[PDB]
Amino acid sequence: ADCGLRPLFEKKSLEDKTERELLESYI
Amino acid sequence: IVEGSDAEIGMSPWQVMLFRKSPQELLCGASLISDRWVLTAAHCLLYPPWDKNFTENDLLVRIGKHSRTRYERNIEKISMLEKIYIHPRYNWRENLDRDIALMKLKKPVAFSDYIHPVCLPDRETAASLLQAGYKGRVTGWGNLKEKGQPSVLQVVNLPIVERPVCKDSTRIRITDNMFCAGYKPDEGKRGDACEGDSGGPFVMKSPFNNRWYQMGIVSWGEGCDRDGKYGFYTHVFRLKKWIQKVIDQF
Amino acid sequence: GDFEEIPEEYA
Ligand SMILES: N=C(N)Nc1ccc(C[C@H](NC(=O)CSc2ccc(Cl)cc2)C(N)=O)cc1
Repeated sequence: ADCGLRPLFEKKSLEDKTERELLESYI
Repeated sequence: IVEGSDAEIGMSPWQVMLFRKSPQELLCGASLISDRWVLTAAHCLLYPPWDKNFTENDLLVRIGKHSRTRYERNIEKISMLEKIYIHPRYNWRENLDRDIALMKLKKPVAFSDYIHPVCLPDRETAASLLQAGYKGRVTGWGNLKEKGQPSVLQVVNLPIVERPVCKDSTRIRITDNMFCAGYKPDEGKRGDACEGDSGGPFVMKSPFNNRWYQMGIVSWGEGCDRDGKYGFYTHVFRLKKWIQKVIDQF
Repeated sequence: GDFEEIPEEYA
């Protein structure tokens, strides 16, 4: 449903300080 | 959490603190998976070798927290437990195999900017993200090492480690229901969960649908952030059938 | 007394 979508981040299209580190590791 | 950093506000809205009623203290971490269900590690509630066997009335769940010790008025929500469900094959006698437990809340918690559930992985998401090198995120209010306690929730990103390396790092028997994560000595970077972080979530953000999934539960480790050692996590997807069975039945 | 007391409504 709406699980895993954070109100203060994904919901308003804002990224947290280190989530990019995770994305970059998913090669 | 060792070698981590302060979490941002609302960064891990599924984070749950398992709080002991008396004496009032941090017992473990946990995660919110729905308005009435909380996921944690079985050893947080049951570990006979240490005379640990908590019942519903012994603890409370605190949701929406950031500060470790302060009562966050108008932000956090405290819930009582209706029932605890420990995996019937949880191996507390040996290696903590199947280290998983569910807690049903007496009343549904209201979601907010600070309280929101995490997703549980499907077979495909698990197969795609559970690969050596891929990083997950661990959060908790546990020890900063073998020192003191943090003022606020800590976070650290760690890479999943190859199974042979996990196995060769310890004398404990590793099973398919566990995976390990952490940096290798040659990688330089550090980080690990520590005392008090047990039961908390190891999450990954799917690059396919941009949703956060809980792939593991902080289970066990030998020391914290030691070179050549790795933290071990309960493989959530491998135990999802049990999770679904419990929720469907109760 | 490491933690701040919580409302009595949750002892
Ligand atoms: N508090 C003390 N003075 N000593 C002490 C406390 C706990 C243990 C149990 C042992 N845990 C640890 O050594 C560190 S906690 C920990 C738990 C999970 C993960 Cl993924 C990483 C670190 C484990 N088997 O997980 C052993 C000794």
